[PDB]
Amino acid sequence: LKRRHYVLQELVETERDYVRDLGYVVEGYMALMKEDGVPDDMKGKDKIVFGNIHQIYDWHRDFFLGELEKCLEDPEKLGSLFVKHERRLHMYIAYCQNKPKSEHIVSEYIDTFFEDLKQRLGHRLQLTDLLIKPVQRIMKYQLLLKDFLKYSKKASLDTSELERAVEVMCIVPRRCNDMMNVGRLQGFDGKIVAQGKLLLQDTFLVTDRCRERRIFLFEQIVIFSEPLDKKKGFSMPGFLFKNSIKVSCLCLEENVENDPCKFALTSRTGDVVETFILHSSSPSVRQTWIHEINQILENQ
Repeated sequence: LKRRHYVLQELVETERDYVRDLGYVVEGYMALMKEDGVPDDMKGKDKIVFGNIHQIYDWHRDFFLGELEKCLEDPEKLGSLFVKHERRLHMYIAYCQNKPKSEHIVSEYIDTFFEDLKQRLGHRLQLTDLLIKPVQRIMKYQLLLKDFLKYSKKASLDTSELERAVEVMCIVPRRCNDMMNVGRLQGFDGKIVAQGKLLLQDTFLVTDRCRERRIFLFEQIVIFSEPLDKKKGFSMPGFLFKNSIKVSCLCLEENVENDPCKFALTSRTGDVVETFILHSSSPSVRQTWIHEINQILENQ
C-alpha cells in the first residue's frame, strides 16, 4: 500500500510538470510566433509544427490536472477517470499522426529561428524535446497505471474499474505508435489517407536471403517497407517503400512449409505474379494477420 501511494504521488506531481512543459510550447513559442511573426518561407506552416498541442494543453490545464489532484485524497477515482475520459485521450492519436510532418519543418529551423526563440525564453530544452512531451505523457500514463494496478492487486483491493483503465492505456498508446509510423513512410506513390483504415502493422522477415520489412495493412492495400536510420531532429526511424499489393489482387496462403510463424501473400497484377513469404516473430501475430486478411478479402 506504501508503494501504491508513491506511484499516485508521482503521477500528480509530473502532471503539474506536464502542464508547465506544454505551457512552454503554447504560451512561449506559439504566443511569440503569433505576436512577432515567422520567417518568410514558414508562413502558414506553423499549424503543422504544433498540431493540436493547444487543445491538449487546454484540457490538462483547465480540467484534467484538477481531476487527478482529487485522487490524492480519493484513490478509487483514478480507475474511473481514465475510462470516463477515454475519448478525450484520442487527441493524442491526432497529435501523433501529425508528428512526422511536424518534425520535418522543425528540423529545418531548429538551429536558426527556434534556437533564437529558445535563447529568448531561456528554456533548458529545445523545441524538439518539448514537442515529444505529449508522446512521453501518454506512455507515462501506461507505465504508472500498470504499477498502480500491480500494488492494488497485492493489497487485495477492488480492481475491476482499474483494469478497464489499463486496457484503455494499451489501445491509445499503440494506435499512437501505429499512426506515427505510418506518417514516417517515404517513397510511396499516392496518398496514405486514400487507402482506407490502417488495420494492422508489424515487422517480418520477408523472402521474395530474407530481409526485415515493416508491413502496413490498410483496408485497400498492403505496403512493404524497409526500416531506415533515424535522422537528425526526428524522434523515431523512418521507412522506405519497397513494394505494395492491392487487396483486389491479394491471395493468402495460410500454410508455408507447415511453420506456425510463416504465411504467404501473392500479388496478381495482370500476368505478373509475385509471392512473398512472411516470417512472424510469434504464432499469435500470424493468427491476427490471417484473420484480418481473410476479413478484407471476404468484402471486396
